[PDB]
Amino acid sequence: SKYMTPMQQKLNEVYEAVKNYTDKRGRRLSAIFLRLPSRSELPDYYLTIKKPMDMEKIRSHMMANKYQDIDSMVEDFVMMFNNACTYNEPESLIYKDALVLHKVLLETRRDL
Ligand SMILES: Cc1n[nH]c2oc(=O)c3ccccc3c12
Repeated sequence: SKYMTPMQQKLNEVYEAVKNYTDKRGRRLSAIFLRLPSRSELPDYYLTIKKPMDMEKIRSHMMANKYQDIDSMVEDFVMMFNNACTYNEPESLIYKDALVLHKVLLETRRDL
């Protein structure tokens, strides 16, 4: 087992910022984003969304050293939040959490 490369460390910092973000009430907005439900459980997502994405897929790719740069991981998160905001309506909580975590993601990015 190798120690994470310098790029994996920067990737991990972006990942953790999104994962660990809590609002003023202590709610961890990433909770619902960690693992997509199954096709059986959320069939309409799978009919609507061309490229499924969850944080577990991203974490696994990160830990495999498969991201070539920071922006490739950012793209996957952006895809995830866009999927969420396409499938769900602006009035839903998951939509608004996505917008908040999308902001958190870009802020973390700007600061690298
Ligand atoms: C539930 C649910 N409902 N709608 C969703 O959109 C998503 O993009 C997503 C991503 C990771 C985990 C769950 C979801 C999701």
